[PDB]
Amino acid sequence: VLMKRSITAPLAAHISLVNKAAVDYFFVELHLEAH
Amino acid sequence: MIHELLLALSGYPGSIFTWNKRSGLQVSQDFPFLHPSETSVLNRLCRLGTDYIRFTEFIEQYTGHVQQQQGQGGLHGIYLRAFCTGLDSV
Amino acid sequence: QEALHNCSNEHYPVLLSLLKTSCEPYTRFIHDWVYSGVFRDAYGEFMIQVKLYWTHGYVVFLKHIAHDIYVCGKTINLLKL
Amino acid sequence: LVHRILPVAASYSAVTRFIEEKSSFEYGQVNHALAAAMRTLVKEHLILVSQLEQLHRQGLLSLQKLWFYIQPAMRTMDILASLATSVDKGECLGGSTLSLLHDRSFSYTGDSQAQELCLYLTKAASAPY
Amino acid sequence: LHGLLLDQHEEFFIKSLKQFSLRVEILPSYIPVRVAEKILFVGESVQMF
Repeated sequence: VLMKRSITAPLAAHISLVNKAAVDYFFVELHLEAH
Repeated sequence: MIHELLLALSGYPGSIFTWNKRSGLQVSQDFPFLHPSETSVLNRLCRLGTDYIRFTEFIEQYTGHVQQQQGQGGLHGIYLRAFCTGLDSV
Repeated sequence: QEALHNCSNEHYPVLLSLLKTSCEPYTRFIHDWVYSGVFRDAYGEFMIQVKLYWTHGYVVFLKHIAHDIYVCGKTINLLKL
Repeated sequence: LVHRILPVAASYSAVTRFIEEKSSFEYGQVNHALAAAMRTLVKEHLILVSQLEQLHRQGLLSLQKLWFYIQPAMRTMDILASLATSVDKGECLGGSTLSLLHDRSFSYTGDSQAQELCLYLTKAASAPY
Repeated sequence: LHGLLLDQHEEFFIKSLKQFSLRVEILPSYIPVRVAEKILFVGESVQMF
């Protein structure tokens, strides 16, 4: 089969890191929890 | 008539060994270069080349012939192509 | 798709050798907009086409990660602010 | 086959003329450094020609060998001659022939035979900048 | 080992929990049903978990 076996892993590993860095940036600086 | 026979049997029909689908390869059977003792031998040797032409035609026809463009498996599919693929090395 | 159609006959290494170097620029495109948020556009052939904070359109490769790339670029651009 | 091997000679005459016509202080330091990195690949071409001569004298070079041998530098000379035409046509000096190399490097990048060339030419041309 | 196949209108003697069964006809006569069930079990189980 021609599919990703070790190229999507270092890619999908980074998508969630980027998401967590944005969501935490909302709370601990802009206080979205306060609203 | 020497080289012509090898040419016909290899799959590039001679002008002496006339390709037919009802009698295969066959010697001319009427010229003065053939005589009854060798006639039987010539008849025997023609059949191998007749089979060889059908083999090579069928292998070329069903191996590497489409990119994925029948649905019958006795004429198309991976197993039949694998049969032709084995056949060339046989 | 021509890999998955025939991966057993002798025409397979030739097709793989073409495809293996034809995917060199497309992988670099994906490695830009995700790691520095630089959108790339060759001639209009990129899989991702060009409030809500989107200036890009979206609506073969693994579609399971294709729509993830669409949001993963704008998050970097949000981190630029 | 002889017809396909002649175009590198015009694509060599164009590369040698850029070093003379565009070596003036009007085009400037960047054009001097640009033509001086154009000179190094011409040096490399002559280095090719010496070893090919040693094979040809003993009859051990043929036109089928020469075709395969000159195909890599055919592309090299094609890029350098096209760049010389473009810098001459727009009368470019300063940063306009430091953007042109940046653009050429992206233009062919799928094989990266030309990308290393244009990257080297920009590295050499941008030091006086 | 994955639960993926690449057939184009053909059979390899196998037809989550989708389009998995074995039929006695397409399975060769010198390969038994016994080992074929073990193969089928591996494919279905790995696909499930």
